[PDB]
Amino acid sequence: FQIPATITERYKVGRTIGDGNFAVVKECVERSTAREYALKIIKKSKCRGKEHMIQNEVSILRRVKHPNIVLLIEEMDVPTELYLVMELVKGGDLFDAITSTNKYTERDASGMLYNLASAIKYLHSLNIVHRDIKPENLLVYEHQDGSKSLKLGDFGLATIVDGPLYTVCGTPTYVAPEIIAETGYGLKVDIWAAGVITYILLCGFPPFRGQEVLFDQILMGQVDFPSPYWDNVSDSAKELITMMLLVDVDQRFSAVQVLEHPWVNDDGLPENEHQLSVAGKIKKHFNTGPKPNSTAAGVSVIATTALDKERQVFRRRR
Repeated sequence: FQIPATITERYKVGRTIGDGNFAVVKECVERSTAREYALKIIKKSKCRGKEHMIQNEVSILRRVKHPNIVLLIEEMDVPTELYLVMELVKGGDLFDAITSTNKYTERDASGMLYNLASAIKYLHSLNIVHRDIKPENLLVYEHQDGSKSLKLGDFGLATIVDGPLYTVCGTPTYVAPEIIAETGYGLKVDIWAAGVITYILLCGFPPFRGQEVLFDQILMGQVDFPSPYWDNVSDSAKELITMMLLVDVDQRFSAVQVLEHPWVNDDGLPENEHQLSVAGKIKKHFNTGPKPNSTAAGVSVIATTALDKERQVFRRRR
């Protein structure tokens, strides 16, 4: 790679941190600020014929400015490659945000859902559906006071909604019913995914576990709060998740209605005295990504592109 002068003059590019089928990720420290970013290099020879899938992702990243999102800092376009300076979030993913968190309570989970719901609200205001909201795409941004804020990344499936979508995209665990049914879906699939995540935040395992049995569970949308894991969980929290996981799209909460819900709106409702023994269930059901502040932390989100995306949901044909 012959990095353009414009980049190397203001950024000191270092080692290759990550790699992909269509993208390479390198170290990238801004010289003036000494702030650490990620230099995403896309070989244009690989994206030919499918320019739109890359270009549509970038044009979205170009527009979205929100603290709870992995932002595109700068882009340098040359005939042979596309350069993208991306935010390098090193605090680990959502599962690490639970594990690393001692004295983990309902206030912590509610705080994370606020960051998530806020980001979704911002996207939906621009008529952008993410379609890939999952713990692996929620990186942790650690502040100087020790507090944490989530940042939604991987816009490889993101798209503008002009009407009902029908492409069966997404991870089976977090996919909404209307996607599975192929009856037409829109923005509120992000709410469903966020609802699945919220359920995991409070007990450490998905609401729908069941492959075909899983799809049937999602389609029916019957949320169970089994004992004793949900006994000491607030009813307001269980009420919220119920409204986020409604099969009826119109009844299902919007991003606003989630943020306006007491358990999210009022920062006094969430329990902060009694902890949530969730760490045990996370390891049992989910994988563990790169260690926080490791070399490969938050790199996977940047290493991937829209061309790396594939269908995963396959019902037994009716």
